[PDB]
Amino acid sequence: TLQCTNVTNNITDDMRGELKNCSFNMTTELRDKKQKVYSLFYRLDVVQ
Amino acid sequence: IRSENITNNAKNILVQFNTPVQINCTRPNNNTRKSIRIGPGQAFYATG
Amino acid sequence: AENLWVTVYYGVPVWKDAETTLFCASDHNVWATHACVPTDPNPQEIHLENVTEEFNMWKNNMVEQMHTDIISLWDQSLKPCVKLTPLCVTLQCTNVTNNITDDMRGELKNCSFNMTTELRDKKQKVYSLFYRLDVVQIKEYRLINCNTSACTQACPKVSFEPIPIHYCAPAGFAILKCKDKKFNGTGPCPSVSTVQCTHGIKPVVSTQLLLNGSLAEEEVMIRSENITNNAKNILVQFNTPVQINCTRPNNNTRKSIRIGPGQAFYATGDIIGDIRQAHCNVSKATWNETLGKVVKQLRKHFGNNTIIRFANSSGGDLEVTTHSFNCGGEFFYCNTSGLFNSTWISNSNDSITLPCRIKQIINMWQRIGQCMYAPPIQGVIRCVSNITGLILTRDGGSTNSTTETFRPGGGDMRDNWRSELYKYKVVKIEPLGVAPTRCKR
Ligand SMILES: *[C@@H]1O[C@H](CO)[C@@H](O[C@@H]2O[C@H](CO)[C@@H](O[C@@H]3O[C@H](CO)[C@@H](O)[C@H](O[C@H]4O[C@H](CO)[C@@H](O)[C@H](O)[C@@H]4O[C@H]4O[C@H](CO)[C@@H](O)[C@H](O)[C@@H]4O)[C@@H]3O)[C@H](O)[C@H]2NC(C)=O)[C@H](O)[C@H]1NC(C)=O
Ligand SMILES: *[C@@H]1O[C@H](CO)[C@@H](O[C@@H]2O[C@H](CO)[C@@H](O)[C@H](O)[C@H]2NC(C)=O)[C@H](O)[C@H]1NC(C)=O
Ligand SMILES: *[C@@H]1O[C@H](CO)[C@@H](O[C@@H]2O[C@H](CO)[C@@H](O)[C@H](O)[C@H]2NC(C)=O)[C@H](O)[C@H]1NC(C)=O
Ligand SMILES: *[C@@H]1O[C@H](CO)[C@@H](O[C@@H]2O[C@H](CO)[C@@H](O)[C@H](O)[C@H]2NC(C)=O)[C@H](O)[C@H]1NC(C)=O
Ligand SMILES: *[C@@H]1O[C@H](CO)[C@@H](O[C@@H]2O[C@H](CO)[C@@H](O)[C@H](O)[C@H]2NC(C)=O)[C@H](O)[C@H]1NC(C)=O
Ligand SMILES: *[C@@H]1O[C@H](CO)[C@@H](O[C@@H]2O[C@H](CO)[C@@H](O)[C@H](O)[C@H]2NC(C)=O)[C@H](O)[C@H]1NC(C)=O
Ligand SMILES: *[C@@H]1O[C@H](CO)[C@@H](O[C@@H]2O[C@H](CO)[C@@H](O)[C@H](O)[C@H]2NC(C)=O)[C@H](O)[C@H]1NC(C)=O
Ligand SMILES: *[C@@H]1O[C@H](CO)[C@@H](O[C@@H]2O[C@H](CO)[C@@H](O)[C@H](O)[C@H]2NC(C)=O)[C@H](O)[C@H]1NC(C)=O
Ligand SMILES: *[C@@H]1O[C@H](CO)[C@@H](O[C@@H]2O[C@H](CO)[C@@H](O)[C@H](O)[C@H]2NC(C)=O)[C@H](O)[C@H]1NC(C)=O
Ligand SMILES: *[C@@H]1O[C@H](CO)[C@@H](O[C@@H]2O[C@H](CO)[C@@H](O)[C@H](O)[C@H]2NC(C)=O)[C@H](O)[C@H]1NC(C)=O
Ligand SMILES: *[C@@H]1O[C@H](CO)[C@@H](O[C@@H]2O[C@H](CO)[C@@H](O)[C@H](O)[C@H]2NC(C)=O)[C@H](O)[C@H]1NC(C)=O
Ligand SMILES: *[C@@H]1O[C@H](CO)[C@@H](O[C@@H]2O[C@H](CO)[C@@H](O)[C@H](O)[C@H]2NC(C)=O)[C@H](O)[C@H]1NC(C)=O
Ligand SMILES: *[C@@H]1O[C@H](CO)[C@@H](O[C@@H]2O[C@H](CO)[C@@H](O)[C@H](O)[C@H]2NC(C)=O)[C@H](O)[C@H]1NC(C)=O
Ligand SMILES: *[C@@H]1O[C@H](CO)[C@@H](O)[C@H](O)[C@H]1NC(C)=O
Ligand SMILES: *[C@@H]1O[C@H](CO)[C@@H](O)[C@H](O)[C@H]1NC(C)=O
Ligand SMILES: *[C@@H]1O[C@H](CO)[C@@H](O)[C@H](O)[C@H]1NC(C)=O
Ligand SMILES: *[C@@H]1O[C@H](CO)[C@@H](O)[C@H](O)[C@H]1NC(C)=O
Ligand SMILES: *[C@@H]1O[C@H](CO)[C@@H](O)[C@H](O)[C@H]1NC(C)=O
Ligand SMILES: *[C@@H]1O[C@H](CO)[C@@H](O)[C@H](O)[C@H]1NC(C)=O
Ligand SMILES: *[C@@H]1O[C@H](CO)[C@@H](O)[C@H](O)[C@H]1NC(C)=O
Repeated sequence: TLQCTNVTNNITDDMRGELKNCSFNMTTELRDKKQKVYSLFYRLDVVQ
Repeated sequence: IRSENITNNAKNILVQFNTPVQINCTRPNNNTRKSIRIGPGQAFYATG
Repeated sequence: AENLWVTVYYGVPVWKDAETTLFCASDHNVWATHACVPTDPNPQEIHLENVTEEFNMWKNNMVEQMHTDIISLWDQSLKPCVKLTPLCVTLQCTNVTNNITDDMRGELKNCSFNMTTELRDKKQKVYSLFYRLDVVQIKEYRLINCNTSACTQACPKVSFEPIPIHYCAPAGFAILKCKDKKFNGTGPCPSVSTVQCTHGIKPVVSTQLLLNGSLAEEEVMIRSENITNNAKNILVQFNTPVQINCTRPNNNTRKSIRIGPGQAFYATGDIIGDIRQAHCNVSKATWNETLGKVVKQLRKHFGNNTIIRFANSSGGDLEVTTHSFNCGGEFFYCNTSGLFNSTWISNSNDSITLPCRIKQIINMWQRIGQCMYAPPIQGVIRCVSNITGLILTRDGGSTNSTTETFRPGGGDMRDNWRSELYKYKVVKIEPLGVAPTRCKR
C-alpha cells in the first residue's frame, strides 16, 4: 500500500497530478525489520 | 509505400522516407535516483 | 628436368597448437563424475621418438578450461540446496565461555534468533553457535553476508573430498605430454608422448601450499613465468612430500531446524566437552630440510651468495593471508607464520603448530555476491595431507640490497591447476599434406 500526495513544488500547469510522492513500508536486508521510504511515481504507474 | 494489400484497410501501410526528419526528444527534469536496500544484495532504485 | 608433380597424402602425422573443449573421464560429491566417461583400464601412451615440442605452462588453455569446469561443477552442486534467505535476521549473541581456552575467547558466539517454521504464520525461537568470523555487530549481530547476498547451504550429503579427474581430447585432437624430468614448464621438451587422457588430477582447493598433488621425480622444481618479475608467482614443486596433520578437536553437535516445508537449516548445537583451537602440525626437521632444498634451488636463479629469507604473507583477505583449505567438510584458515620465518646465509620429534580458524560462510572463487554456507560436521575432525609444493611471491628486489625475500601467495586457483597441467598441451591433427613426387595422374 502506497500513501501518496501530489507533487506541487515547481510544477507547470501541464504537470499537475502527473507525479505522486508516495511513502511506503519496505523490507530491509534483515528479515525482521521494516523501513519507511518514499519515491516519486508517475500517475500512469499507480492506481488508487 | 508498401502494403500487403493496399485496397484492404485492415492492412498496415509502411511508408519509407527518402530523407529523414529530425526529432529531438527531451525529458528536462533533473531526476535524482536513490537506492533502497530491499533485501540481501537487492536494491530498488527510487526517484528521490 | 625434375618432372615433379603435386601429390596429396592423407593421414600425415602433423599437428598445430589448438584450443578445444576437453572432456572428463574418471574411474554424492561436488566433482560430479556422473557426467564423466569411464576411464580406460589400460590407457595407451604413445612415446613419440625424435619429437621436440614447444611447451608453455603459463599460456596453457587447459588450465583455463579446467578452472571453468571446476567452478561450474561447484555451482551446479549447490543449485538443489537450501537458500538461507530466512537466516538474515537480527541475532542476539553472547560469548561462549564454558570450557574455552585463552586462545578461543570471543571466537564463538551463542546466538539466539527468531526463525520461520513450516507453517507460514508461526515463528520459533532457536539458537546456534556461530564463529566470530561469520557475524558482525549491528549484543545484536547479523551474518557477515547479509548486506551482500543470500547464502546457499551446502547439501549435507554432498562430499567435498577431491576425486581425480582425467582430461581427454576429442577426435582430431591429441594431448602431448612432456616426459622430461627437470622440465621447468617452458621451452622445448625433447621427450614427448601422446596420451588420450591426462593422469588423474584431484581438484584440491588451497592457498599458500599445494596439497595432495604430484611430486617431482628428481629434485625441487622452481617454475615462474618470468623469474625476474616479482609480480609473477613462483610455483615450487617438492620431490618429497611434507606431512601436515590438521585437526578441529571440538566435538561438534549438529541440530536440524525446520525453516520451511522441506527446508532444514543445520545449526551448531553445543560443543561436547572442552573448547579448544583447531590447528595443523608439520614436522620441524622435514620442513627445515625441505626449505633447504628450496633455497638451494632458488640460489640458481637469484645468485650463489645471496641471502634467501622466508617471511609472512603481506596482507589482504583471510583467504590469501592464510593457508586456507578444506578438511572433511570444514573450512580451515591456518596462520603459516611459523613456516615462513627464517633467513638462509650462503656457506628431533617436535613440530611446528599452525593455529587455524574455522569459517562457515565461504566465498570459494574470487567472486563477490555468491556465497556458500558450510553445515557443521558432527564430531571431531582430523585429516592428514601431503604438502607437495608452494606458491611464493618475491618481495621487492631492487638492486639496493642483496637479500631476497619470499612470502606465501595464492588466492587464484589457476596456479593450483597449472601445477598439475604444466607438462600437458593440446594439439589438432593436420592430416592433409602436399609434397613433390615423380608420379603423374
Ligand atoms: C588429502 O588426502 C587425504 C587422504 O586421501 C585426505 O584425508 C582423508 O580425508 C577424508 C575426507 O575428509 C577422510 O574420510 C573421512 O573419514 C572419517 C573418519 O573415518 C569419516 O567419518 C568420513 O565419513 C563421513 O563423511 C563422508 C563424506 O565426507 C560420508 O560419506 C560418510 O558417510 C561420513 O558421514 C557420516 O558421518 C558424519 C560425521 O558424523 C556426518 O556428518 C554425516 O552426516 C554422516 O552421518 C570420511 O570417510 C579420510 O579419513 C582422510 N584420511 C586421512 C588419512 O586423513 C585429506 O583430506 C586430503 N587433503 C585435502 C586438502 O583434500
Ligand atoms: C516527498 O515527501 C517527502 C516526505 O514528506 C519529502 O521529504 C521531506 O522533505 C522535507 C523538506 O522539504 C524534510 O524536512 C523532511 O525531513 C523530508 N522527509 C523525509 C521522510 O525525508 C520530499 O521533499 C517530498 N518530495 C516532493 C518532490 O514533494
Ligand atoms: C508503515 O507501517 C506502520 C505500522 O505497521 C503504519 O502505521 C500504522 O498505521 C495504522 C493505520 O493504517 C495505525 O492503526 C497504526 O497504529 C500505525 N502504527 C504505527 C506503529 O504507527 C504506517 O502507516 C505504515 N506507513 C506506510 C507509508 O504505509
Ligand atoms: C484485398 O482485400 C480485399 C478485401 O478483403 C479483397 O477484396 C474483397 O474480397 C472479398 C472476398 O469474398 C469480396 O467479398 C469483396 O467484395 C472484395 N472487395 C473488393 C473491394 O475487392 C481483395 O481480393 C484483396 N486483394 C488481393 C490481391 O488479395
Ligand atoms: C523544443 O522547442 C522549444 C521551443 O519551442 C525549446 O524551448 C527552448 O529551449 C531553449 C534551450 O536552448 C531555450 O533557450 C528557449 O528559451 C526555449 N524556448 C521555449 C519557448 O521554451 C525546447 O528546448 C526544445 N526541445 C528540444 C528537445 O529540442
Ligand atoms: C547457548 O545458549 C542457550 C540458551 O541460553 C543455552 O541453552 C540453555 O542451557 C541451559 C543449561 O546450560 C538450559 O537450562 C536452558 O534451558 C537452555 N536454553 C535453551 C533455550 O535451550 C546453551 O547451553 C548455550 N550454549 C553454550 C555453548 O553457551
Ligand atoms: C523474537 O521475537 C519476539 C517478538 O517478536 C521478540 O520479543 C520482543 O522484543 C522487543 C524488543 O526488541 C520487545 O519490545 C517486545 O515486547 C518483545 N515481545 C515479546 C512478545 O516478547 C524477541 O526479542 C525476539 N527474539 C530474538 C532472539 O530476536
Ligand atoms: C603422501 O605421499 C606419499 C609418498 O609419495 C604417498 O605414498 C605413496 O602412495 C602411492 C600410491 O599412489 C604408492 O604407490 C607409493 O608407494 C607410496 N609411497 C610411500 C613412500 O608411501 C601417500 O599416499 C601420500 N598421501 C596422500 C594423502 O596423498
Ligand atoms: C620480466 O619482466 C620485467 C618487467 O619488470 C621485464 O623487464 C622490464 O621491462 C620494462 C619495460 O620497459 C623496463 O622498463 C624495466 O626496466 C625492465 N626491468 C628490468 C629489471 O630491467 C623483463 O623483460 C621480463 N623478462 C622477460 C624474459 O620477458
Ligand atoms: C599437534 O601437536 C600437539 C603437540 O604440540 C598435539 O598435542 C598433543 O596431542 C596428544 C594427542 O594424542 C596428547 O596426548 C598430548 O598430550 C598433546 N600435547 C600437547 C602439548 O598438546 C596435537 O594433538 C597434535 N595434533 C595433530 C592433529 O597432530
Ligand atoms: C601425523 O600423523 C601421523 C599419523 O596419522 C603420524 O605418524 C606417526 O608418527 C610416529 C612418529 O612420531 C610413529 O611412531 C607412528 O607410528 C606414526 N603413525 C602412523 C599411523 O603412521 C605423524 O608423526 C604425524 N605428523 C606430525 C607432524 O604430527
Ligand atoms: C607476520 O608476522 C607479523 C609480526 O611477526 C604479524 O604482525 C602482527 O599482526 C598482529 C595483527 O594485528 C598484531 O596484533 C601484532 O602486533 C603484529 N606483530 C608485530 C610484531 O608487529 C603479522 O600479522 C604476520 N602475518 C600474518 C599474515 O599474520
Ligand atoms: C600469526 O602468528 C603470529 C605468531 O604468533 C602472530 O604474531 C603474534 O601476534 C600477537 C598478537 O595477537 C603478539 O602478541 C605476538 O607477539 C606475535 N608474535 C610474533 C612472533 O610476532 C600473528 O599475529 C598471527 N597472525 C594473525 C593474522 O593473527
Ligand atoms: C492532485 O492534483 C490533481 C490535478 O491538479 C487533482 O485532480 C487531484 O485531486 C489532486 N489530488 C490531491 C490533492 O490529493
Ligand atoms: C542536476 O542537479 C545536479 C545536482 O544539483 C547538478 O550538479 C547538475 O548540474 C544538474 N544538471 C542540470 C542539467 O541542471
Ligand atoms: C567476549 O569476549 C571478548 C574477549 O574475551 C571480549 O572482548 C568481549 O567484550 C566479550 N563480549 C561480551 C562479554 O559480550
Ligand atoms: C557490508 O558490511 C561490511 C561491514 O559492516 C562492510 O565492510 C561492507 O562494505 C558492506 N558491504 C556492502 C555491499 O555494503
Ligand atoms: C627454464 O625456463 C627458462 C625461461 O626463460 C627457459 O629459457 C629455459 O630453457 C628453461 N630450462 C631449460 C632446460 O630449457
Ligand atoms: C563426542 O560426543 C559424543 C556424545 O557425547 C560421544 O559419543 C563421542 O564419543 C564423542 N567423541 C569424541 C571424539 O570425544
Ligand atoms: C620467527 O623466528 C624468530 C627467531 O629469529 C623467533 O623469535 C620468532 O618467535 C619466530 N616467529 C614465529 C611465529 O615462530
